[PDB]
Amino acid sequence: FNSIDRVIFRVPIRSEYKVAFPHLYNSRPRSVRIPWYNNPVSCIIQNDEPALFFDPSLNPIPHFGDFTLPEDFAPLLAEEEELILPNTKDAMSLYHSPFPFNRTKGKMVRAQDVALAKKWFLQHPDEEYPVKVKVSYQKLLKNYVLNE
Amino acid sequence: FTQLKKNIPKTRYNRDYMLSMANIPERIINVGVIGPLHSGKTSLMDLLVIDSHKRIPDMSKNVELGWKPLRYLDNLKQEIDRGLSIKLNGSTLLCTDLESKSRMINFLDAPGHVNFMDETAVALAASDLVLIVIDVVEGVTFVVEQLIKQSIKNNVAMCFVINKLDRLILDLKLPPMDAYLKLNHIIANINSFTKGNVFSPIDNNIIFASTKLGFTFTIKEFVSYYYAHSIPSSKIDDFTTRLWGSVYYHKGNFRTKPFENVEKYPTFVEFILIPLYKIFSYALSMEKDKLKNLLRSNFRVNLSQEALQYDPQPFLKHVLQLIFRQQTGLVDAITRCYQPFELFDNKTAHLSIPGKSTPEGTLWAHVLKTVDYGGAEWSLVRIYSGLLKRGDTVRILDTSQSESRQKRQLHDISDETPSCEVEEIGLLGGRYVYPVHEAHKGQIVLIKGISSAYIKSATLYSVKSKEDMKQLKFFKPLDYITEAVFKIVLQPLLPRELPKLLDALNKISKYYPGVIIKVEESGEHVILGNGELYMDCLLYDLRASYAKIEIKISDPLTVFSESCSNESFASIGLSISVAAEPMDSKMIQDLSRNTLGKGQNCLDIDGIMDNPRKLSKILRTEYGWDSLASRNVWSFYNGNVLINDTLPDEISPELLSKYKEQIIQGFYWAVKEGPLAEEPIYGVQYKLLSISVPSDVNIDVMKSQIIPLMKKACYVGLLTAIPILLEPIYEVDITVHAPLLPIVEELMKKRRGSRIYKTIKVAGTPLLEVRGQVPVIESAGFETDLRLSTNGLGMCQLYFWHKIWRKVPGDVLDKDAFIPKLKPAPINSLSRDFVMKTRRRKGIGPTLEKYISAELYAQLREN
Ligand SMILES: Nc1nc2c(ncn2[C@@H]2O[C@H](COP(=O)(O)OP(=O)(O)OP(=O)(O)O)[C@@H](O)[C@H]2O)c(=O)[nH]1
Ligand SMILES: [Mg+2]
Repeated sequence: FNSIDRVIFRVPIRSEYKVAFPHLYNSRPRSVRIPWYNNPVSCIIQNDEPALFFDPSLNPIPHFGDFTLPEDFAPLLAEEEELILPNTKDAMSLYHSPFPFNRTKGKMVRAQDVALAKKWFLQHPDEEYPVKVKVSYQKLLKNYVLNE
Repeated sequence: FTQLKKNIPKTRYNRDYMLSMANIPERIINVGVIGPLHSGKTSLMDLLVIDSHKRIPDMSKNVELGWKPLRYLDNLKQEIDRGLSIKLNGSTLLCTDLESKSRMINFLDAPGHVNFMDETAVALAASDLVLIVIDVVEGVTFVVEQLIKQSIKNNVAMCFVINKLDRLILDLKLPPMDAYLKLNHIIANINSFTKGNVFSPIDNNIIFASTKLGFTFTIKEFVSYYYAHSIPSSKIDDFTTRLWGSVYYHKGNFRTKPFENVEKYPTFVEFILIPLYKIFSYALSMEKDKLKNLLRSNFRVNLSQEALQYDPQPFLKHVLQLIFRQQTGLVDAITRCYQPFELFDNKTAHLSIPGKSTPEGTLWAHVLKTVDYGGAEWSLVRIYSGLLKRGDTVRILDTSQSESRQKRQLHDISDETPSCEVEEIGLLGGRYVYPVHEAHKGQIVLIKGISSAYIKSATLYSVKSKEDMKQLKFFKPLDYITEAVFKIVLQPLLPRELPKLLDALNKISKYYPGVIIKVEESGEHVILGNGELYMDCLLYDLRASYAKIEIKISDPLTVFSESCSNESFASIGLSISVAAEPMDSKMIQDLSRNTLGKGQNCLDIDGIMDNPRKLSKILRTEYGWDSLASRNVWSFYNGNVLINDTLPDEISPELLSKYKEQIIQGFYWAVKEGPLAEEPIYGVQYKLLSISVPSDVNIDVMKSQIIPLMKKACYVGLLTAIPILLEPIYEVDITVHAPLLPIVEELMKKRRGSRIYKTIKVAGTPLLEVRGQVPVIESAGFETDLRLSTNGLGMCQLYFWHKIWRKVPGDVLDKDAFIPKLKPAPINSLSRDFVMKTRRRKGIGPTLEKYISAELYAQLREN
């Protein structure tokens, strides 16, 4: 057997490393599920103050007639003036919601529909989206100091 | 006969038409889709696969509505559970540009994870043009930075698709003006790495996309759909070129600076972005009655009645797919941005040797990769000459022997030993393989009969004439971008079933090209991969498929490199004397980059001995070598040089010439297996001081003694110095939200020898991008630490394509090193611990005593 005289010990293999890399980290049992590796770091801004706006949380972006066309030429949707309808913010928040609340059989989103949804996952802080944004920072910044 | 072909989905176009394209070599384009992890390339091929096929069996679930992607190219069970491309897949499709000319274009979908870099290296070796898919949010990160450089490094054309545009509108909720600024900064960074070539939307170089919502477009495509029929046919070309940059439009005019009293919106945001932003906004937020009219009035888009019932996200992917239609702007960018004349001749020279085109009768092909489909082994092969007929017995030569066979070919200018029969020829379809009778020049296909005469890659050809056989060239073995540094040793649980493990290990050596698997002469078998994911994936394949046995493996380990940190003493039948000193720091890097010198005054390492005049010039001018040493260089090997520092009136240079080849061969054996723990030597400058020339013997036996003695001679030179142990260093690319940087730093301190280097703010996003390096031995579970510590708001990947070797802390000859038996060794003992433990696996501390006679060893101890 590979004795203690052969093995190089440098870091302890935490229990979470076995649910992440089963076959590599000596999980052994054949009947262990190989899991979803990860998902791209999501940055969904539900800025909460009306048009779209640059959120102050975001880093800045570095920077900032010889030929003519008909005078009536216009972009594709210049006829419609407003980029943002009154219920766009709610529809976008509803778009990022989970399986139950994100679906409508084609009907228009209403400010009441998101209000009940927002109250719902606020009352269940175990899943969904209440941990996201500032809540996660408060939880994660403290929970690391408490563990170590 | 149809056989099992009855199940493959039919293509809207007749496949026989597509096959007819291959008759004209100028009508085939080999495109490989590459990019960082989870950028969109697997979901991008979905579009093309869907647009090319009439109906997909076993579908009709949430994929039809777009709730979950149809991972058509990621079919392996491990690929489905993990959610990422693992092995290179592809699809041969007939595509048409905006000028109605059609091509057969061979797509290869490469994995984005850093661990599978060996796969994209196969794609780069196969592709003529590469589609680099990048996530808008992360932008031009290190992984795409090295992909740009690596594409330019090879000879592949490039067009950029900048994916996940939905993130800006919905996730970041950026306004169109600020959104365009982000898109411009991304393109800005692209050009900083593309050297002379300028990439821009108006040059059909850059494609926009949101593969999740089913659309990829280009400015040319956009104007062709909804603006071309509103302006004079002559003005269309001038109009597109004004849709990017500081160009503003008002009531029919174009001026560089903004109009004083109108909204100061450039053309791109006014004619493209704000249309996009408000077909996003209106689809999610506007009444279906008013919306259906706008789509009909502005886009000539009719909304079916069932569509008005769709859930929002399926509705969004539906309307967008109605507008942007079959990615044709993408295929235009590919066909326009190629120009084969310059590249193909250059690409073939780099993948092999420079020379004259092969005779049109002789068959010549690049078998790139071994992959198993339906259990049986296949071979990804791209044809360069001749015509591949089914059943044509063909001669296969493993790319390892290519170096030996090419010089032996030139020797024969001053019968082939391996051959076999090709049984089947197939095209890639992602989820299927389409059987084909013949492969034409420029096709990349699947081959079945040839996978038993090579391990990792080979060179296919047919003899044809006797005199054409003096002309052909052999493909150089591929340059997998990263070196294998993750070391795992394993043994079967029951020793009787070890042959079953041996046969399965051979299959992984074929299936995983990045892996390096060897058995040490002492006993157990080692697996060399690049990262945790690479190892965990091959083990499952080894455990749950190819062997199906209980296996026992070790903790994560590494391959070390041993070198010196001082010049050493001279020191010394016959005997020879060499001294070793550390190589120049700048020179070590350059050789790690396979180039010697800098500033357009450099020589590629492959022909470094072949060009003696420039070698001497560059060595003296660029590195500062004195006159005599520059000419006297003999060999280069894995970051080490063997120079000739003997005096001409001690051994005649005539006598030294005949023995010089054996002296090199001994220098080679020493660098392969160093003294302390038999690890490869790195970054050492071996000066050959003097040798003995005893006469009165036969040269053939004398030549046999110099090699082993020169091997042993090099060992004392490194041991007489200050011999050190060098360990590889993983580099780490962390993308993490900005206020979450503290947990990154603390986790970084807990890992030894791990520090943060450059820290770049990602523009327009809250997340920061931090580049760092971590020792490979201390890298175990670091990615999994960071993800859970950050709840997913942090993420990192570890690569080793730069070849960083640091000194393992502490002295390594120090016998009195406290090494705990149950807890990790203290810092000052790491060198001694690592070398002794590595030695125990190899067998049998390390000292100079064994190599020097006891009397001479005593005389040196007193002096
Ligand atoms: N917002 C958005 N998300 C996308 C888009 N395309 C893909 N995704 C998401 O990102 C994940 C990546 O999908 P893939 O196409 O398999 O990415 P990939 O580059 O092939 O993955 P690797 O090859 O392992 O790097 C998917 O599961 C989607 O959920 C896109 O266009 N927009
Ligand atoms: Mg994938």
